[PDB]
Amino acid sequence: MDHLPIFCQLRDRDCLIVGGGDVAERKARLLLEAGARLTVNALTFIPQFTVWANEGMLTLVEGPFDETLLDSCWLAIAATDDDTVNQRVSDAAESRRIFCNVVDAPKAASFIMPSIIDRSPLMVAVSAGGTSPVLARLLREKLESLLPQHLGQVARYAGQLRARVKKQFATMGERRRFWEKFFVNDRLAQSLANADEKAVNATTERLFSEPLDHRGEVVLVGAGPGDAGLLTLKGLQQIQQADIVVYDRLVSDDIMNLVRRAADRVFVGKRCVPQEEINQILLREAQKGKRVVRLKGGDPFIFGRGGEELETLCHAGIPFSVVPGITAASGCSAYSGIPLTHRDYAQSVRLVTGGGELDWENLAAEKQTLVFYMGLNQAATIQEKLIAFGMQADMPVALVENGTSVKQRVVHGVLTQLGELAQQVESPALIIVGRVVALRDKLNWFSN
Amino acid sequence: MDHLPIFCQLRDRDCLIVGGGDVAERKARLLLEAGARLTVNALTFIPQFTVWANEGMLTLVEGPFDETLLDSCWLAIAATDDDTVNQRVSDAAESRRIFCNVVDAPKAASFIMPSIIDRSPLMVAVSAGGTSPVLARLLREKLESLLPQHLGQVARYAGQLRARVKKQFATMGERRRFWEKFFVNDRLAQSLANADEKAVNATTERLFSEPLDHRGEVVLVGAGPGDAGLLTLKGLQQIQQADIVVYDRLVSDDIMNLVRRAADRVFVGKVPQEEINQILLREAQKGKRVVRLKGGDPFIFGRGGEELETLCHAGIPFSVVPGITAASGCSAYSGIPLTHRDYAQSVRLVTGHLKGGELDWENLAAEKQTLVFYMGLNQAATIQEKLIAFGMQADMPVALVENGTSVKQRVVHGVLTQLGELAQQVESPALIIVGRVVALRDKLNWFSNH
Ligand SMILES: Nc1ncnc2c1ncn2[C@@H]1O[C@H](CSCC[C@H](N)C(=O)O)[C@@H](O)[C@H]1O
Ligand SMILES: Nc1ncnc2c1ncn2[C@@H]1O[C@H](CSCC[C@H](N)C(=O)O)[C@@H](O)[C@H]1O
Ligand SMILES: [Cl-]
Ligand SMILES: [Cl-]
Repeated sequence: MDHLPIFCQLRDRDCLIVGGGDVAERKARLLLEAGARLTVNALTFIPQFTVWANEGMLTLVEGPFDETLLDSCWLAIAATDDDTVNQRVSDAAESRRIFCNVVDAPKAASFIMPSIIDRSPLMVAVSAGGTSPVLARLLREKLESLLPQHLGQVARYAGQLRARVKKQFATMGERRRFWEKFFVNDRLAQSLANADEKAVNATTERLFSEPLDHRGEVVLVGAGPGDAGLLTLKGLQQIQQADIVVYDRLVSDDIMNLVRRAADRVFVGKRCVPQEEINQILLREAQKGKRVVRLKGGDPFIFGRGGEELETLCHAGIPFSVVPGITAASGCSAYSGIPLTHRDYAQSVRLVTGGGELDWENLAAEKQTLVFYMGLNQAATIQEKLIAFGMQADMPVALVENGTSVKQRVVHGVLTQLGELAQQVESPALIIVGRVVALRDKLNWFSN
Repeated sequence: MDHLPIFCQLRDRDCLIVGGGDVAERKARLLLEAGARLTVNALTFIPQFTVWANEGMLTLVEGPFDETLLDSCWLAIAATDDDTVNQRVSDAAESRRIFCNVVDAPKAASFIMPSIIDRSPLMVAVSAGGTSPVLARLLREKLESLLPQHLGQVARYAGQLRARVKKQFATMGERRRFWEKFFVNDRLAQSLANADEKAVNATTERLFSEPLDHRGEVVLVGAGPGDAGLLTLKGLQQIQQADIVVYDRLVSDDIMNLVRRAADRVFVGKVPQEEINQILLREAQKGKRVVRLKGGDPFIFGRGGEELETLCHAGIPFSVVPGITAASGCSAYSGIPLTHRDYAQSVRLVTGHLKGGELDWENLAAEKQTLVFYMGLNQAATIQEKLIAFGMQADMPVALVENGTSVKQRVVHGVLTQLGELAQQVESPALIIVGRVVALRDKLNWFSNH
């Protein structure tokens, strides 16, 4: 153990920063966030410091380092470019037994500032003693994605329920299992963050009244179009807490590798499976008291039949929520260099599927970006109908297969080639029609 | 934040523990492992303090509390079962500006001792400030299974290489690129764990020999519509690594809280477009990792294309991270699915703000679609008038979602003949949704009613 981590209470304690540039501004913001009573001593200050000074959030002392500014200080930070000044600061702090950090020389003085993940009152700190700040960042990154943004409010509320938990749950083991489902309960975290004090109370007594091993809910999670980096933080957090994950073929294998190892997996994709068995599967797993994640390709509410699955759950009294995902159109647009809107090119974007028939007159109108989902089989018809209803023959068209994935393929041309272009791709694929398609020559940054 | 975590260097620094029982023993063990010069002042001591005193590892002072023992100290710990004594210690420490922990009273005095995961020199500390020891324990145990034990040897080797990296690589960008490759080479980690110095040396020499991509870059990142949990994993990695983040009014404060503290932030709010272009260009040509952070999705009414065209003209590399557009976010969080079993064949994302141009109202009035108007609040009265005049039924359900996905989300709803009036009950940023799917809110709304 090279350093001892301690969590300091800085509120209304005098602290000194020496320096007044960008580096000192970052440290000053951190200490202000911690509630420090801050003096900043520098030869010159960048504008952010004078702003804070007139707002009375700190004190500025312009001029050379004055060691007597340390006389009632609890922490000192030397944040200048000048090794000689930093050494004067760290020597003066050391003689007064004030913990001191030199930003550009972590091993020079008496404390190191770690990477911080703030979920107050819950806090996580990572440091490798100045050996490995890039590693500390890589870990901080990971932890940021894993810790829900509102976990702190849950932690405060947990403190208030401690006495109730121990009187209800006689044993440490039973308590532990309660806390485990308490700290992952989604409606609790969201009710707390929304100040929905009635929803807090309803979730709170469902947690005390339901059987200890029951934690039944359903979360519809949008997996995005393929690239595992396009999952949301919340979607990752939910699949890390699932007892059961129900997924189909349009959820990428890369996404499924992020699923909690101990979660049961139920594949409902087509290896011809109707929708009602899926609705039933979700119903029964949740009634078992399990935490069910329904993982869907893209966004659950865009041609995903997500509403159909939730209506099944609504009458049965099963709590549910929805985590939106990147729909295929947004993902393919970004990864093929084809923005769905651009300047004057398109006043609107239409997301359309390939009883009833498409309004071909409507689809042919100018100033649109058309995006066809599940439309490959209708591709030759789309070419002839658009041409037959007045869309200009030179209108650019593109097809994007397996968008955002490492096997993405993008074919392109003009509308008179559309039916022939669709031959060269297979599902899952998008058809994009409109002037924005021509922008791919400049904006394609991904590799085909 | 409730506390500021700091990692203190205690070697040869005087510390004091008051108390001589099991609690004091556990804190003493930590301070001794950190190299502190430790005095323990207590009326009685459990036997482990004798063993340590006999080995010369600390000093015992048997007796009541001696305030003067704090005189040379950097830290103090009150670890008695006597709350009156503990408060005398914390008062004496306070007067001397000595950080002090009262073990049985986390909210009193001036520092808390966190739970520690040791991968020395790598260390992770976790605490809930006494509010929930169970949460800290559960987190501590999960982080423990997440951090491989090889990490300590990797970090130790990195520390040994730091002098060489500084001498061989002139710029900050080059050194960062070296470290990013160093810390994810699994073979190097295994070779360190096996004490295989030939393999360590071979991989190391190859790593120092690789060229580094000296170029700055611009990443367009979609922040999503507000809820910080809706940022993508890749988007988070971009803003946790960026040198500069250029952001707008429509990027929520909670998203900005995920931008790493070391990045410079540049607010381009109220700034015309080609002035933003100029900022991105200037910073990227200086070799920085630039993120342009935009509300929602960058390629849906974001002007994301114009920015990228300027960079392509200048030879600057760029990429795009899509985000959750306002339509998808407000859909999920208001309980209004954008499509549903032949309620809606089609979704139309439309701007309500054009460059003498006018929308194709015949087209927008078509049946069996969901209309979503972006920046249409000021035009809501005209939208109602035109949709009615081109045949949309007067009772078509409509909803307006203000600050969708945030804790301040407000939803108002009604029928098309109320759209102009409903719009005066909300302010920007708001989305207008028109379509039969709006009626599904009563059965699918899970978020709140504000
Ligand atoms: N990675 C991908 N690349 C191109 N198209 C995709 C795709 N993933 C899904 N799609 C499209 O979506 C259709 C299935 S409908 C499901 C759509 C999904 N809810 C979403 O939001 O994207 C496929 O036929 C295909 O047209
Ligand atoms: N959180 C939010 N709630 C409601 N509407 C929002 C919103 N965030 C953005 N918008 C809408 O988006 C408009 C700006 S245009 C920018 C849209 C963004 N690129 C996206 O993909 O969503 C605003 O006028 C408002 O209509
Ligand atoms: Cl480090
Ligand atoms: Cl705690």
